[PDB]
Amino acid sequence: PPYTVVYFPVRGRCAALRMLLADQGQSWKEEVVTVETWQEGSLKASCLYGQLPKFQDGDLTLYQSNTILRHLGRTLGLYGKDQQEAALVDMVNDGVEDLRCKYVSLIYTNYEVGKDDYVKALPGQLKPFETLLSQNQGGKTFIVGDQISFADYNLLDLLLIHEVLAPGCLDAFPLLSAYVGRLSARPKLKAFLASPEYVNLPINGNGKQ
Amino acid sequence: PPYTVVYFPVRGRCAALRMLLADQGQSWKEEVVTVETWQEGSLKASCLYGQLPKFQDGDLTLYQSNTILRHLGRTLGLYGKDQQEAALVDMVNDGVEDLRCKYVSLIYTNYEVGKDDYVKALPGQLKPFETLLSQNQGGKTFIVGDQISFADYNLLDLLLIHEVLAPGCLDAFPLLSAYVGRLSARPKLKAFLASPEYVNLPINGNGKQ
Ligand SMILES: N[C@@H](CCC(=O)N[C@@H](CSCCN(CCCl)c1ccc(CCCC(=O)O)cc1)C(=O)NCC(=O)O)C(=O)O
Ligand SMILES: N[C@@H](CCC(=O)N[C@@H](CSCCN(CCCl)c1ccc(CCCC(=O)O)cc1)C(=O)NCC(=O)O)C(=O)O
Ligand SMILES: [Ca+2]
Ligand SMILES: [Ca+2]
Ligand SMILES: [Cl-]
Ligand SMILES: [Cl-]
Repeated sequence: PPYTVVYFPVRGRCAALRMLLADQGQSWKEEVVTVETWQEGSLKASCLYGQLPKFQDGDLTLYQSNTILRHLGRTLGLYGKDQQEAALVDMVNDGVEDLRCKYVSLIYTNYEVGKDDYVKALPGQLKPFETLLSQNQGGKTFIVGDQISFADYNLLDLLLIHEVLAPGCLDAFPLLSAYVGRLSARPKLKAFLASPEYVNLPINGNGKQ
Repeated sequence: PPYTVVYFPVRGRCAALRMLLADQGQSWKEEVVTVETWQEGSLKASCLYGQLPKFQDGDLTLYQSNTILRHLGRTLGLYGKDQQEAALVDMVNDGVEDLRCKYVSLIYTNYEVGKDDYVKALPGQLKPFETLLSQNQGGKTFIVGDQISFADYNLLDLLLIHEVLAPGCLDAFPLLSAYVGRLSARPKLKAFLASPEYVNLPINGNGKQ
């Protein structure tokens, strides 16, 4: 497992998986796809769904951001202690994914006019993750069970990008707020989040956040 | 039965998990939610993400259609023979989910105006699945490896509904065509697709398909 991440110079759908790799002490290569390389058409045509990210783990080539996360989850032991927890881990991640889709649609298709409506709906969209925490060790460990899972990284990223979109959207949610604090303070992750590798990438591709 | 499906009276996002359960010889209870019951609001408020399907495996309550699929996939041994195969199964399922989201958006939000453009784009959206079949034992077995996985049931449902949307769409895709006929002829699944519990539900909820 030498790891490669093939993606545009943005945080987007590689942010969570980079946080996970960094926090887990994994080494990886960034293969940075410029607008020129994409436009030439060869790489795109070679991608299974015509999209990035693309990921290489030794001879295994993957596509789909959530597939990469589950693969890393499965192979690094970040997927709950048993089948019951693995199911709850999926349920969290599929929740994160649904909101990310709504986030991305707002960003890339309807930012100015749509933002009011999005932000009005946001407390209701965040509340389920507070609920999950309230029911797992009083919100003191992780989103599921007593160890970190790939869903924590993806939820973390969703929370961070939403604090940028709507400053203080976590204020009503003490468990969520504390959780962001705790996970962000994990020493290797902390270092990664403060690094120009992360800080100097835009969240999205169109200047909007 | 240990399993309960809680859903609207439609095939929709439950059609794949039902085929999976039937094909695997499992019993489950259908609990049907009517629009009136839904509009009352109390069931909706109790749902983690304000949506159906809801699934019960004993006291384990799940939301998210793909979470249900992955959970049954793990529990019933339909998730590849190893970690590399599990990753490829996720890759298929995430591709299936992406096209399902586009399909659902056509059906409920843009059917009249959008159908022609959608059908125009469809071969390009299906071809990745033909590609995967072509690279796995000549398309003669499953989507991944040599045993059925949860992603097969999902992919089958996606193919079935697209043959309803655009009859003959699989004429361009010999391996996908043979694949649909082959899985549909599996004796338990054949009986299930023939049965009233399947046939007497509409694909979607608004009269369009
Ligand atoms: N289900 C998939 C979704 C994958 C997905 O949506 N990928 C898209 C979205 S990726 C991020 C958006 N994007 C592509 C816009 Cl077409 C993009 C973002 C930033 C840059 C670079 C701009 C920054 C800079 O130049 O400084 C270029 C493209 C993609 O590949 N788009 C390109 C294409 O389809 O040809 C998954 O989860 O991986
Ligand atoms: N990420 C989730 C997505 C789940 C999802 O989109 N579910 C929706 C869509 S479910 C299918 C469409 N639908 C609900 C739209 Cl109101 C629906 C379909 C058929 C009927 C038939 C009613 C017949 C009767 O009442 O007798 C009614 C509603 C839902 O629960 N909507 C209700 C709501 O948000 O209030 C997953 O993958 O499971
Ligand atoms: Ca590089
Ligand atoms: Ca662990
Ligand atoms: Cl994105
Ligand atoms: Cl649906």
